[PDB]
Formats: sequence, C-alpha cells, structure tokens
Amino acid sequence: DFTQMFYNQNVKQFWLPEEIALNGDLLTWKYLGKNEQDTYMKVLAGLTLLDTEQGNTGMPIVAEHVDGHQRKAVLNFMAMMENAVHAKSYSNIFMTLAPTETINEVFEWVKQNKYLQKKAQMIVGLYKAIQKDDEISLFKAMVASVYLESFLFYSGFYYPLYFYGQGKLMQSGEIINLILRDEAIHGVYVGLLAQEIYNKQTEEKKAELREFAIDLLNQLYENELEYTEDLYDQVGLSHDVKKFIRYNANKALMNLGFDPYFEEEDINPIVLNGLKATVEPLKDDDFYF
Amino acid sequence: DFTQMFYNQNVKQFWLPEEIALNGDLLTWKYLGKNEQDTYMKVLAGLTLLDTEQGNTGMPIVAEHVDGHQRKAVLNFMAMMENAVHAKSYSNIFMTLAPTETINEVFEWVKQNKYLQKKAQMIVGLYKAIQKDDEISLFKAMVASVYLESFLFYSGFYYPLYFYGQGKLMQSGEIINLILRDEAIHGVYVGLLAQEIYNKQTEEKKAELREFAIDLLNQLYENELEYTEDLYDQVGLSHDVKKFIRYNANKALMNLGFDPYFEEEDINPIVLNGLKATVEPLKDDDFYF
Amino acid sequence: VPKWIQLNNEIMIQKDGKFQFDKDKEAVHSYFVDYINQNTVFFHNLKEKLDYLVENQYYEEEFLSLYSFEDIKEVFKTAYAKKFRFPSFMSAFKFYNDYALKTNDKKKILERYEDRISIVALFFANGDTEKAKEYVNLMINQEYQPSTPTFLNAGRKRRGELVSCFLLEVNDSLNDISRAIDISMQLSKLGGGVSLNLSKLRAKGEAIKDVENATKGVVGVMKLLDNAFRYADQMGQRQGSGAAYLNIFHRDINDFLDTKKISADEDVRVKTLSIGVVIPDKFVELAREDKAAYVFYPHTIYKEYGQHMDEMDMNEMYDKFVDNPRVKKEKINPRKLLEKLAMLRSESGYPYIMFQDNVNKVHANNHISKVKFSNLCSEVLQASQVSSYTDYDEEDEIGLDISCNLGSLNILNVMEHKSIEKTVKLATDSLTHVSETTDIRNAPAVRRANKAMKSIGLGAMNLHGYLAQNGIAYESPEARDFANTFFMMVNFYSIQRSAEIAKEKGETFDQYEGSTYATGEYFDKYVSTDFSPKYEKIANLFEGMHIPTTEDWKKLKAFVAEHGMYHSYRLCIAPTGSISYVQSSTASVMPIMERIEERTYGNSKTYYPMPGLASNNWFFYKEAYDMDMFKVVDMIATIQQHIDQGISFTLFLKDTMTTRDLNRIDLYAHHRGIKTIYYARTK
Amino acid sequence: VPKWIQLNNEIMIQKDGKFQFDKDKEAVHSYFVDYINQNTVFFHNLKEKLDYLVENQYYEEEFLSLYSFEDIKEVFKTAYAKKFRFPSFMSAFKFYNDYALKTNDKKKILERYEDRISIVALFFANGDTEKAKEYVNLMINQEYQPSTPTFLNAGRKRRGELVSCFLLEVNDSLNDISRAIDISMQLSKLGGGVSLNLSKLRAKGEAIKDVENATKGVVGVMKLLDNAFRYADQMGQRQGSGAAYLNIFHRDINDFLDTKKISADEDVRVKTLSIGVVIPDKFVELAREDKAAYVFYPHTIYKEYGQHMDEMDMNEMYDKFVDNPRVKKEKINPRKLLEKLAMLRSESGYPYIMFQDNVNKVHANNHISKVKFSNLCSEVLQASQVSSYTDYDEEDEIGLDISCNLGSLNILNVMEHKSIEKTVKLATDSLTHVSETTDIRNAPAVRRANKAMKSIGLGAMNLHGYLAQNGIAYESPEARDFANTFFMMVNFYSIQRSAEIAKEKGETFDQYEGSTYATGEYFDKYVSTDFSPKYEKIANLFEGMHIPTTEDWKKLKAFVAEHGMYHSYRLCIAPTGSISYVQSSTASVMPIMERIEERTYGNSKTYYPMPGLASNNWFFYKEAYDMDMFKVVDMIATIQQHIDQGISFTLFLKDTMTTRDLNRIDLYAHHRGIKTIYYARTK
Ligand SMILES: Nc1ncnc2c1ncn2[C@@H]1O[C@H](COP(=O)(O)OP(=O)(O)OP(=O)(O)O)[C@@H](O)[C@H]1O
Ligand SMILES: Nc1ncnc2c1ncn2[C@@H]1O[C@H](COP(=O)(O)OP(=O)(O)OP(=O)(O)O)[C@@H](O)[C@H]1O
Ligand SMILES: Cc1cn([C@H]2C[C@H](O)[C@@H](COP(=O)(O)OP(=O)(O)OP(=O)(O)O)O2)c(=O)[nH]c1=O
Ligand SMILES: [Mg+2]
Ligand SMILES: [Mg+2]
Ligand SMILES: [Mn+2]
Ligand SMILES: [Mn+2]
Ligand SMILES: [Mn+2]
Ligand SMILES: [Mn+2]
Repeated sequence: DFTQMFYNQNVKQFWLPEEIALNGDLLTWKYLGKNEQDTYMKVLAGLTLLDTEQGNTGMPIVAEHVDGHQRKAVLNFMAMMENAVHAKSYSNIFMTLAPTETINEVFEWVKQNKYLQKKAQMIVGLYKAIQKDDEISLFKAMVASVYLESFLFYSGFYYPLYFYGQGKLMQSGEIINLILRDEAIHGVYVGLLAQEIYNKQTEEKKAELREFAIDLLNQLYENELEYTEDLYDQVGLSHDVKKFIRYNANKALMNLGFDPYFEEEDINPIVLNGLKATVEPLKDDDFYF
Repeated sequence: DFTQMFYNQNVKQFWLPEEIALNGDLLTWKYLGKNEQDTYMKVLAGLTLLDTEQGNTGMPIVAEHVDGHQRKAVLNFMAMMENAVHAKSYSNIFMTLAPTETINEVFEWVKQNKYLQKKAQMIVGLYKAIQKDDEISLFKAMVASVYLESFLFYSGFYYPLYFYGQGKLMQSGEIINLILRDEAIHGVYVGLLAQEIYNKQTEEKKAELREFAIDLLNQLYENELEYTEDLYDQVGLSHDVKKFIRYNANKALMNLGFDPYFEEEDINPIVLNGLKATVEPLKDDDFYF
Repeated sequence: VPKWIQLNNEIMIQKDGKFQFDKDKEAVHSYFVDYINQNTVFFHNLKEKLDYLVENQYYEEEFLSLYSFEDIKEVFKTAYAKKFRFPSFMSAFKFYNDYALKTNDKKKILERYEDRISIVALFFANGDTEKAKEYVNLMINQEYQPSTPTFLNAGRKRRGELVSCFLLEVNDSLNDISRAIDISMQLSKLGGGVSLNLSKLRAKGEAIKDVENATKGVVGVMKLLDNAFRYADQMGQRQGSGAAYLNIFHRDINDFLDTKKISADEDVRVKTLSIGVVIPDKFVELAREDKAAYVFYPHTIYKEYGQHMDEMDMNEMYDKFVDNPRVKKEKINPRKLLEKLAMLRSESGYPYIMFQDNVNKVHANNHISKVKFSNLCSEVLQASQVSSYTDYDEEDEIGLDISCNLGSLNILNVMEHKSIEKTVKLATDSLTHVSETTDIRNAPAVRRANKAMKSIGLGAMNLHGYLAQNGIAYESPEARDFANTFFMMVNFYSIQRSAEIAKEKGETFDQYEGSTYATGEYFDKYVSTDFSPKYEKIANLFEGMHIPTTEDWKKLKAFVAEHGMYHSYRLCIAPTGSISYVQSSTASVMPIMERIEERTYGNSKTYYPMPGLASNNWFFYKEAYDMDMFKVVDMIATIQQHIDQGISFTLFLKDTMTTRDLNRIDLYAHHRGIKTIYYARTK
Repeated sequence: VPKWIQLNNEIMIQKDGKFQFDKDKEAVHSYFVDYINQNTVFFHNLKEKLDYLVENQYYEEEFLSLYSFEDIKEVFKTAYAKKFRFPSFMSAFKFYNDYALKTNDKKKILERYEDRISIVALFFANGDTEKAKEYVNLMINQEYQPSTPTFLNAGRKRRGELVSCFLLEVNDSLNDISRAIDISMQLSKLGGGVSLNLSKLRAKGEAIKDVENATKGVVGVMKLLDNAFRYADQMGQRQGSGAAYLNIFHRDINDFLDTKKISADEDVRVKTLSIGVVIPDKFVELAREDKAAYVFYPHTIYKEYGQHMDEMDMNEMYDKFVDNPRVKKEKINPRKLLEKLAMLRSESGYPYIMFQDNVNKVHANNHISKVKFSNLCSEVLQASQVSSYTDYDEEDEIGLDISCNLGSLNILNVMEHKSIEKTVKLATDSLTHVSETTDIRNAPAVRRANKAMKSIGLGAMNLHGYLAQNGIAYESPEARDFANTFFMMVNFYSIQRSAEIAKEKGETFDQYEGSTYATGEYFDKYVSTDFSPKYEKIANLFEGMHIPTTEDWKKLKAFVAEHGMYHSYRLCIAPTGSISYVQSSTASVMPIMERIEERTYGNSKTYYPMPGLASNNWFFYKEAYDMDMFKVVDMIATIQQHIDQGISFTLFLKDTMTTRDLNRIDLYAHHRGIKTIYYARTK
C-alpha cells in the first residue's frame, strides 16, 4: 500500500554535498568557545560513525532479507543515500572545520568512547543476528534500524540544530537538516516494513515482540542519558537534550505502530527554529431482497 | 587511482525516467507491425529481468565483498541505478505504450522463457557463490557482472537503438541511451576491480581464470544466440543482432583486460546512428559605479 | 497529570472484573473543584457580568436590550435552579473546551453551562421572558440541543453564522463557477460547511463556444473549490470543509471518483473537498439488469433540450438521451461503477451516496425543484434552483441555494420528561428564530432561499442511548417500533408547529400551494396507517403521552390545508458530532461506535464511556461495527419514513467484509428507501 | 521530410566554409510552391471570399459593412500590389501556422499575408478607405506590426480580446480576492496575460476581524490565482499565464520568493504564476549601506495610517514605519534578500524586478497614482487605483486597472523608409482605435481605465537587426546614439499624435491636467538637451528625416499645453515573441540570443538565421550571452529615457557568472535608470 509513494518521496528528496558551500561557516566557527567546538566535533563524529554502520550493514542487510522488487529498490536507494551522500557530507563538514590531525584525534576518541560504542554495537549486534527466512529476527533488526534512524541520531542532531536556530554554522546546519530529513523518511519506511511482520504474528508473539521493543528502547534510552551528560554538561544543555531524546523516542515508537512511552514535553524553541478491502464482483441476486 | 573519478561520473549522470515525457512515442508505436511490437516488448522485458537481478543481487553482493568506503559508495550507487532507475524505466515505457493485459503477459513470458531463465540462473548462481575473503569466487562473479553489463544487455539494446536511428520511438530510445551510457561505465568499473584480483595471481592461476572467463563467455554466447533467434526471426533481424552481440562481447573481454575473441564485422549503420548557481556575497563596492 | 485525568483513567482499571464507571463521576467533581471553579470568572452579581461581557465585545447588546435586567436575572435564576451536573467528565470537558465562552487570551472561563444556556434562550425568545424561561428549561433539562454554530455563537459579538450547512447550485458558466468559488469562501469564512452541485457543469472535452474539447470538466472546478476551501479555513482554526456532489450519469463521474483514489496524481487528487454521488433509480436498475449504461455530456443535453441533465427525470429521459444522436454519451458498466464506489468507500469512506429517487418519491416540494444533491453531512435534502450569475453590470438571476438550521432532540431526555410535543414545538420555534435572524450578505441565493423556504432542520440524538438504557437492542424490531412511533410523533408535532406559525404569521413558505402539504398527499400514509407501538414494552415507554392516531393526523391535515405550513422543510437528522458529548448522548440516531472511547487530548488520554453504560446494559450498548448493517438500514429507513429531509447514515463495516458486502448494503439501503448514505467507516 | 525543410536544413551545411543562407530563400519558395499554394483556399473573386468568410462566422460583419465593396477591393489590391515575399522560411511558417486564418477543420488556409493585413487595416480605419490603404501600406512595408492579439484577431468573429496585457489591483479583503480571481479567469478566457498586485494584501499571521494569526498571507492568494490560471487556459489551447507582483518591503516577500524555489513543497510552489518583486530605492539604499532592513505587515500600516503600504512613498515612510510601535515588522538583511533574488533568477529567471523609484521619478501621472507594479512581461508601467469590491447587493468602488494596447515599430523597415513620423502616427491611430473598440464586460476596473486613461503601448523591434545590418555593434556607443535619437523621435511623434488626437476629439485622458504633460515638466529634458546624433554615421543613417530639435520640442510642449494629450501612456517595448518571425526581425530591442536558432516542429528540425545575417555582418550579429550586460543596460537605459512606460529587459547570462554578477547587473540597472528587469536567461 505504500512502497511506490515512498519511492516518489525518496527520489524527489535527492541531493548532493556540493550543492551547499561550506566555507562561510568559518565566520561563526571561530567565535565558539573550546567546549562548544569540542562538543560539536564529538557529536559530529558520533553521527558519522553511526551512519556508516547504517550504510555498510543496516540498509543493505534489510534490503537483502525483505521480499519484493519495489521494496528492494527503495531500500537500495536509501543505502545509496547513506554511503554516497550522507557519508561524503559528514566528511566535508569535518574537513572544513578542523585540520586533518584534529579530525583523526576526535575519531580516535569517539571510537574509544564507552557510550557511543555501547549503542553502536547493540544496533550492529541485531543486524548480525538476522537469519535467512526468519521474519522474527528480521523484525528485531528493523526495530533496531528504526531506533537508529528516528531516535539515536537525535542526541547528536540537537547541537547542529541548536546552532542553526541561532544563525550559527548555517551551511553545515543546512546539510544536517537535509540528512535528518532523509533519516526521518528512512525510519518511517522501515517502520512500516516492521509493522507488516508484526501484524502477521499471533497475539502471544505480538506481546513478546512488544516486550522486545520496549526492553531495547529502555537499554538504549538509559545509555543515551549517559551519552548526553558526557557531551552536553560542559555546554549546559543536557536537560533540554533529554527532552528532545524522549520526544524522538516517541516518534520512533509511533513509526513501529506502538504507543508513545514518554509523556509529552515542549522542545527548546531554538532547536525548533532550526527544525484496500477485497474486491469481490457483484454476483447478481444482490439487487433483490 | 580511479574510484573518485567514477564516483563523480556516476553521480553526475544521475537521472529519472520521469524527466522524459513518453507520450510522443504513441504514434510511431501504434504504426509498428504486431511482430515488431511483440519483439520490442519482449526485448525490454528481458532487460528488465537482468536489471532486477543486477540491482537486487549482483551490485549489492559485490559491494559487500569489495573493501573501501569509496569503492562501496560507487557500487551502492550503481546498484540503486539498476533497480530504482533502470528496471523501473522499462515499466514507464510499458505503461505508456501497452495495455495492462499485454504488460501482464510479457512478465509471465519472462518467467517461462528458457533462455532468459538459463542466463539468470548462470549469472545469479555466480553472485551467490561468492565466499567472504575468497578473492577467486569474487573475481568469477565480477566476470559474470561485466558479461551482464557489457555483453548480455546488447541483444536487448539493439532494437530500441535500431528504431532510434530511424527516428522512431525516440523518447523510449532516449531512456535506453541513458541506461546504455550507465552500463558502459558500470562494465568498465567492475572490469577494473576484476583485473585487480586477476593481477594478484600466479601465471598458472591466471591461465585458469582466462579459461573460466572464455568458457563462461562461450556458454552465455551460445544461449544468447538461441534467445536472439527466438526474438528476432519474426522481424528479420537475427543475423544483424548476432553481429552486434559479438562486437559487444569483445568490449566485455577488453573491460576485463583480455584480447578480443570474435572477428570484426560491419554493424547496421542504423544502430550506429542510434548511438543551482555559484553564490558570492555582495561587496560594498558592487553598489557604486 | 491532573487529578481528574487520573480519576477518568481509573475507569479502565477493573475492580472485581468490572469497569469503574462511577469513577467517571468523581472525575467531573475533580474537574470542577480543581479546574473549572478556579478558572471561572465570578462577578459580584449578574449585572456586572453582563456589563463586562457587553462592553468587552463578548456579547451583542441588541438581544440583551430586549429584556429588562430583572427578566434576564429571572432567566439566569431559572437556569441555575435546576442545579445541572455533568454526569461524565468528557461532557463538561467538551463544553468548557469547545463551547464555553473564554477571555480574549483564553486563560479564564467567562461562561458556565447555565450562562451559555441562558444566553442562548434569551437570544431565542427575542424579548419574551416566559419563552426564554421555556427555552432555559428545555436546554437545562437537555431535552433539546441547538446545533454547534447556534449553541456556540448565539448572542456573541465575535460570533460567526448560526447556520451549519450551506448547499450551492453551480451553473455551467465561468461567471457561475467564479461566483460559486467566492460564495464558498465567504461561507467557509462564516464557518459553515459548503456543498456544491457540480452536475450542471459540462464534462471534460466539451465545447466552450464552438471550440471543442476545451472544458476541464468538473475536476478543474473541484480543484478550484478545494483551493478555495483550503484558503478559507475559519481563520486557521478549523480546516475548511467542502463537499462536491455529482450525478452518477455525469460523464466525469469516474474522474470525480478518481479525485478520492489514494493513487491519484497531484493534478487530480483533491483532499479537503468531500465527494458525493447522486444515484437515480435508473442507474440501480441498469446495474441490476447488467445492461451497459451511458454517462452523458451535460452541455449537449442542455443544447438539445434546453434543460440541464440533472434538471429532469433520468428514469423517463435516459432512453431519449441514449437514442438522441445530438446528445453525446460514453459507455460504462454500471456494475463496475458500483464496485468502484464500494472500493472507494472502503478505502476512504467516499463518496457520499444520494439515492435521488428515494429522496424525490417522498419529497414534498418537487414542484419547486427536485432534490439533486445533499450537504456536507448528506442529511439535508431540499429543493434548489440554480442561479444565473451574469456578467458584471448585468443583473443576476438569483435562484435558491439550500440552507437550514440544525437542532437535535435528546430522545432519552425528551421521553423521560414525556414532552415530545412541547420539546418539538419549542425547538421548531427556536429554529424558526435562527432562520429569521440569519442574513448572509455575500450569498444571494442562500439569503433568498432562507427568506422564502424558511427551511429548518430538527434532528434527534441519543436513540441508541435511550434504547440501551431501556433494555432494547438497537437491531431488535422493538427498537424500530419505538423509532417509528417516536419519529411519527416528532413529525406530527413539527407539522403542527409549522402550521401554527403559519397561522400566527399569516404567511407560508414560498410556493407552498404546489407542495404535497397543500394538496394533502403528504398526509396519506398518516391518515390510513397507524403508527402506534406494536409492542407492549414500547407502548409502556410511551405512556403518559398522547400518541397521534389517524384521526389526529386527519385533523392536522385539515389544519394545514386551512392555514398552510411556515417551513418547507422541518426535520433533518445531522451527525451531531461534538455537541452530543455535552448532552451526554449517543451521536445522532446512529449506533455507538464503541462502548468506551479512548481520546487523546494534549499529552493525556481520556476514556469516555457511552452515556448510561454499566454492567446490566453492557450488551445492549452493542458496538455499531458488530451490528448487522441490514438491520441498521431497517432502523434508518423506519426513521426516514417520518423525516422530510435525510439522515446522516454512516455505514459501520468490518475489515473482513469485501466490497461486495458494501455494495449489498448500499443496494439494500436503496431498496428500503434510504435517501442518503454518509460514510463507510471501517474498523 | 518535406522539400522546404530539406532546403532549410541545408543552411547549416557549409559550402566553402560559409553557411548557405541564400538557401533559406529557396526554402520559402518551396514552402509556397509545395504547401502554401496547395492548401490555400482560392475564390473566383474577392466578393465570394468575403461572403464565405462572413457567412461561415470567420469575419465580423460590422467592420466590413463600414466600407463599400469597391473600397475593400481597393484595399486588398493595394496590399497585393507590393508583391510581398517572405525573405526566410520561418517567417512564412510562423505566419501560416500561427496567424493565417484556417478553416474549422484546420487543413486549409483561408487568409494569405496580404488578406490578413488588408483585414486588419480595414478594421483599423473604421470606415476610411484612404486610412485603410495607409494602414495596408504600413503593414505590407512591415514598418509597423500590431501585436499578436490585434494581428491575429482583428476582424475575426471567433476571437479573443485584442488586449492581452492586464494589470489588476487586489485590495486586502476576501471579496476583493475572490473578485480578482474571477477577473483573472475572465481575462485569461479572453486570451490575455494577467498581472496582479498583491502588495496591498496583508501578510501571513495578520488579524482578520481582530483575531490573531489568521491571515494566510499572499502565498495562499498566489495558490488560488495559480489554480485559476491553470483552469482558464484559453479553452485548452495555451497554458494560462499569470503574474503576481509584491513589494520587497511586504513581509511575505521571502515566502513569495519561496514559491519559485525548486525545493518548495507542493503547497508552497506555484508553477503557472510568474512572480515579480517591486524594489523601492529605500531597499537599495539599505542594502548599499548594509543596514538591516524591515519587512512590514501591511494591515498594521493600513490601520495606523489609513493607507496601504504600497500607496505611500517608502523613502519618506520607512523611518516612520520602523519607529512606529503600532506597525508590526520583521528584521531582514537586504543584502541577503538581494542575493536570494539573484539566486532565484539564476535558477528560474524569477522574479521580475521593478525599480519603483526609477519608474516613478519619470512617471507623468503620479498625481493619479504611482506605478506600483508591472505586467506579465514587465514593460507596462502605469498608474493604477485599487478597487473596493464590496459584498453583494452593494455598490462597488471601481478603480483603475491597467490594460495597454501593444504594437511594435520595425526599426529597420521604418528607418530604411525614412518614415518615423508617419509610422509612429499611424501606429498611434491604430492603437487608439483598438483601445476604443475594446469593451470587457467582466473586468470593471480594466474597462474603466481603458475608457479613462486611453493608454497604449507603442513598441519597437529589430533594433539589433537594424544595427547589425548597418555595421554597428549593439554595445557600441554609436548604437546607443542611434537608439537615443530614434526613440526621441518616436516619443516626439507619439506625443504629437496624442496631442493631435486630443485636439481633434476635444478630449484628453482623465486627470490629464495634473500630469507632467500639462505642467510641461515632461518636456524639460527635451527643451534643454539636444538629442541629435553625436556620431556622423548615425546622422547619415537619419539622413532624409527631420530630427526634432529643442525648438521643435518647445513647440510640441506648447501644443500639448494648448490642446492636451489623448493618451495617458503611449510607448512600451514588449518582448514581441512570434510577430518578430513574421516581420523577419529580431525580438524587441533585445540583442539576439543566437545567430541561427534551431527549432523542432513535429518530428522535423528547422533553422532560422537572424534577419540579414551573412558573412559580412556575422560579427556584428553578436549573441546576447557573449555581450557585456553593462553595455546592454546602458542601451536599454538610453531607450528608456524616451519611453514613458517600461521595456521588457531580459538579462542574458553565462553559466560561469555567479549571483554576485547578477546582483551587480541589477544594481547597475537601478543606477542607470532601468525601470524593469524581465528575465535572467542563463546559457
Ligand atoms: N458534575 C458537575 N457539573 C457541574 N458543576 C459541577 C459539578 N461538580 C461540581 N460542580 C460545581 O462545583 C461546585 C462544587 O460543589 P459540590 O457539587 O461539590 O457541592 P456543594 O458544595 O455541597 O454544593 P452544590 O452541590 O449545592 O452546588 C458546585 O456547586 C458546582 O457549581
Ligand atoms: N518567398 C515568397 N513569399 C511569399 N509568397 C511567395 C514566395 N514565393 C512564392 N510565393 C507565392 O507563390 C507565387 C508564385 O511565385 P513565383 O516565385 O513562382 O513567381 P511570381 O512571378 O511571383 O508568380 P505569380 O504569377 O504568382 O505572381 C507567388 O505569387 C506567391 O503567391
Ligand atoms: C472559460 C472556461 C470555461 N470552461 C468551462 C466551464 C464552464 O462550466 C463552461 C461554460 O463556460 P462559459 O462561461 O459559459 O463560456 P461561454 O458562455 O463563453 O461559452 P458558451 O456559450 O458555450 O456557454 O466552460 C473551462 O473548463 N475552462 C475555461 O477556461
Ligand atoms: Mg455560457
Ligand atoms: Mg476587510
Ligand atoms: Mn544517513
Ligand atoms: Mn538513514
Ligand atoms: Mn542497468
Ligand atoms: Mn549496470
């Protein structure tokens, strides 16, 4: 009911890194404090590292196990955006703002970081556990994918959106907004594929899959809180970032056809400014009563 | 030495079938004989099948086994083109020119056609035989992919090109030329990757790999002859198409770094005839003259 | 979370295996002792309140100036003497969120339920203190409920229009199309839902002054109307809602339907304009016989005959259209068109289905015009004459564009008080007042039709609530017997009040003399058939009330013949969506969708049980989706035989059933005399 | 492939390293020997032809009845005595495919070039056989060309209006918006391009009846207008073309501009609605000094001052608006807005740029109104007064809506015949006749302004063709000297003819007494500056023609003071899209885009060299993209100093130049006195 519509929306959102000139960001970058520059670098590396997993494994593995030519095509398109567009865009932002040696060090740090690694490996673990012709394991991986696309990225997206909403780092903020817009539709689409599997299950199996999804969300959420304090306490933003994580967790759940887990909260206004029934022929004698 | 330039070439060649309006072909299509329309539909259906498998299976699987994020980005982009752009374009052509029943019938015809099933069996079999960290199985699949890109498509491409060259079906022909332009660069790129693996081998191993490549080519060739006769005898063109596929077989071999295998022949000259702005800020001196 | 929210959510927490319905009552108390009483604005006396509301442009001073302050004080005291209590949290919440008057910044509550009822009653009475007290007693007892426009906007300075629905006839011309767009924007600005009949517009591929294949058809006008309704969206508060109606014999009927297909392209898809299809008996006959039908080009028919295709009877002119070479037509499969209708209704709930012959076989004003289309809720079925909007500096021929005022009887409260007659007469008087004080300065045909037809719509709510709270299954024959008797009583007293108003004013509605009311034909089935209850339980339910017999109907027929009728149309059963919450009533005469409905407001969730739901009447509150749609059709036809206009009949379907089941339900509705079908809501 | 098409494609085949331009002539012969004569309907005599055309509803009886048949035959004989031959294949092809009258079945040719010219001349003369013969000699010498509407439709019964440029003022009300939509639909039905001023409309987030954040802004109105123009598309012949103009100080200016971005959503982007931006001198001053600017909410300004924001001088009002707390405004960066304009023009060529103060510092009718916006082609610049379209049964206040009358002088043919005066006066008379015979019954303000202002637009074309065939580079100072002299003579004789018509008829245009013509200010620069050629070559070009001196201009000023002026506006240089082909001329005063243009008609290719192109003048026929845009701006300003209205000025950019270069060209145009900038065509 939905793949051709998503095909259309995906291909009409096509874009390339070269379209946004990045050099003019240096005019606001130079005015940020060390803690602001440090947080930005670390957040950016976090997003880059997670998105690489999605391009190399997450999207291609789902495309491999999903049946249907049109679904495979949409999924291929999404994988292309991760590897050919998003990855180059993150690299471009880095090369503009930091010298080569600084980039290498930030990636070394974020690569060793406990909270980034915990979530990255949790997601990758579920992708590696998909078994041929087993729709339960596929569903679990789709849940992981939706959580990455619609939830885990947002502790990171917060900061570029925060600057973007203030008139700072506008070129890289525009790029991030385009990336985020792609991840949103990726999350919604994979969510619909997961609901299709979920709806084929018994009531007991459904309850079991719901427990899986909520348990996974809880593990990721508790690590996100730690990740958040680790990065954002030094710039005083953690309270507001936490509200943004919960709001996006609720969107991820709704993508999977589940109820929101967290109470509704208002979001930081600066970040906001940045942001078929079965056809059966008439058989006659249906006109007589 | 080459991936970056292929990356740039692939992304700059990006297109969608919807860019080309097809209603202009309606009359030249109406005017073709029943035999001509039948061959044309079947030819494009055979192409659709090849691109379906190249997009779903061939390109993603090669991407999985090739090392390097940039090489993977190129291969992922090529995969997207196969199933999200190329395979879909044929449906755009079908939906314009043909009624639903004729479309349904031709897709049923691909499923039961023995030559099309044999060529898919052979090519996809080699893709699915790739073993992780086994460069020889990968080479064999890359040879198969080059043969699909640079040889097997051409029994199909002949007919749209033959019409384009006579000023007939020129909108459909424009789509086909764009597809052909893509496959030419896809065949070169995969050819270069295959040569990388071949060049690592002992002379004895190389001799075996040439045997594999030539045996595979001959087996595919013999099947393609029967396919060509089956499609083109009713339009009187089988001998001409055969010359064309031999011509392109030599190009496939060359893409693999091998000498031409078939002698040169004169190809139908009709078929040969078938072949944001930069932004600067405003200075205070631009307001005075 | 608020305390009342927790108390309302405590309903679903079962105690001893039973729902805690009584907790709901506690919630209301909390909702009043923690929010409403604190957020209300209290004055020293009523004088200061009225002065503050008048000078601050909250109230119109004209309607309040017709009473001395002593009379207004007496009316307010009568309203507050009842000590009305909301029995459910959602009733009070809906009133104080949607209908209670708030300040300019919407931080405080200026109007209580009694204050709103008193203001509406004072507006209704038009200077009569005793009549104002009668209206106060009628509304505080919740026997009668004025429509959402009337209840919300009566006596307010910043009000919109009190008329809920407007129906426009669009003539086949660019001037008429532009005027229809303008009037649609004007009426959506006034807050009313606008319905437009596009059957007179010539189809796609017709000639505009001898150049052929020039018209865009009804789809271009549909896109224009959709953009007009999008632009005029009640100042951005409520999305602009429009309806387009097309005859099924129009050539564009497929393209029309293609506007609602989920795969439609953006240049064809229309998303804010509801669609309705008018099906004459000829189409159903052709589909039944499986004979290939013909859709027609309206302009060719107009050129050949001088009249529009929808202006004459298709049952007698279809063969002449087909055999006429000067009439252009296209071959269609009527059964395939019916299946397309069923598929579209399954996918999106559209189109509305209007059985034209079912409407016009009992229509009392066929002399004025046949009913060619319905309103946005598919319950208004009145005669309309198309207007000839000419060029600038040329006089326009103003026709009749349908518009009626809505008001619903609460069946449970009306029958509990044994006051069918008094409630019906007072509601008729209130609707007559609403019609009289309605003057729309940008819709000329609507204004002329309001002045001439004097049409009102008196609906009913809480049919299923009354039946379930009295131990009667909605699908049972006893329920249909009750509906027959109750709505015959409602029709009798509405006709009596209309004739009494005509006598007291010395005037009838325009062209009443040609109506079936004047000739006495309308009363035929009422002077030969007895509609008293056939079951002892229903007769006991009607005890203490004089059920009209054939002799009373004969006397009423003689009275109408002597004095006439003030209203061309009196009864129409609207959906009554959100005002049914305030009255603690089930929506309209439809069966309940769910026993307890979970609605999300803000970041909180609330559960509204059906009014009177309990352990003893749990299974009498059968959900509509679980019900046989054929018996619901039987109920709606039984009610419809006593309603001069239509009933908003929503079909409640299960996901398991096919489009063939939907087509069977539609054909049974047509067979049983159902005039219109509103929605196909699938569970 | 037809023989004439082969002969035309043989041009590109180079013989001796040179294009076979002469082969084109042969193609014309073939196009007449093989196709035109075979498919041309011939009659035994002209009487039979005229009877057949009148009886079959091809022609109008009224204009032919003003002459005896002998006079009509004499006019036709005068037309045919020239023995006119199309010099290029594309001229004849464009005439016989676009303008020649064809049968209802579109397979036979009823009108030759001489027949169409004779019919247009007879329509122009309005009963004067000698005047008709003068018009025939004017058009068969190809000195003057009536616009596509006039040339195509004059004397034809099945026709649109002879005016196709319409400017509408939209007042800030729903009634006015609906009336604007209706008038746009009616004028697009007539075949005209409609431009609407949206600056008076209040921005998004403004109050409607004192409810906040209610207005949808001008973008919703643009969506409505875009739907109206899509619907009204000349009976499905051409795509409905409309333009919307917004002042740059309107707050919606960004959202306005956002309607043309590719990334804009479907609910934001308008596809068939061109957009233009009006840029007062205050915005340019703010951008120049880099001071942050303010975009104002129009309704707050209207409430505070009682006048619309675009109705007062922003140069003296901007500081008062900024310092007024009751005027709501938003901070913007004017340089960022200029860069956005340049980027949008690079992407799509939009918006059109109107330099308000450049228009109004030389506007002769500022007392009536200041020019607030331009037309769809951005060359009509006239005073307009907004209309107050009230509710129904209420009298509207009809204002002035601009609709000027187009017609172009062929500079090459006019100057080689040494007939600037006679051609200008005859063209003025024909434009006056067409303006007087225009009666639009669905656009009240357009009709009122046509009756009152009597404004016509007399344009020129083949400027680059004339300069190249005379060995003059378009960017040379000699070309600007020639343009200065030629257009000063055109202005002189246009003013003289207007004053002569005013003296003959005894009437001037409405409110002429307040114009600068009446006060003599308009003639100031003409009574002090001598516009005789400063180069000997240009003076030799003007040999045989009297060049008006300062004494002649003083005499003309005295004549205008004594007798008045009949036309409020006389000269406007339109793009002249397809009539330039028939006249074998370069389009407008623009430089040529290509020396030889390749076109695809059907499945065939065709080649049109620029008129008079050869090996000797190949270098002088420089392409527009290769030219320096500053010198093109200089030439257009030189012409504009003698044109009362604007000039359709398209920028021709290379893909290499950035938005800074586009902004520099725009700012140099503003500095040099350019009134409007039409398009930014990137090669
Ligand atoms: N369900 C309800 N519906 C309407 N108003 C209510 C409701 N519950 C409380 N109120 C309002 O809040 C007030 C709180 O009083 P409550 O009902 O608790 O009893 P009380 O103080 O003994 O007086 P009384 O019942 O006589 O008004 C009521 O007087 C009434 O104005
Ligand atoms: N270049 C052209 N432009 C316009 N009409 C042309 C042209 N060439 C030919 N014709 C048409 O074809 C006719 C034949 O012209 P041709 O060149 O054969 O000699 P002619 O002496 O002009 O002929 P005729 O006896 O028709 O006047 C012309 O009279 C005219 O109607
Ligand atoms: C002008 C116009 C009309 N129409 C259609 C819609 C109207 O219902 C229909 C009638 O237009 P009319 O306004 O009646 O046009 P007309 O009166 O000049 O032509 P006729 O004498 O034949 O009536 O034409 C279009 O579809 N597109 C258009 O642009
Ligand atoms: Mg008409
Ligand atoms: Mg107003
Ligand atoms: Mn990504
Ligand atoms: Mn993604
Ligand atoms: Mn391919
Ligand atoms: Mn390929």
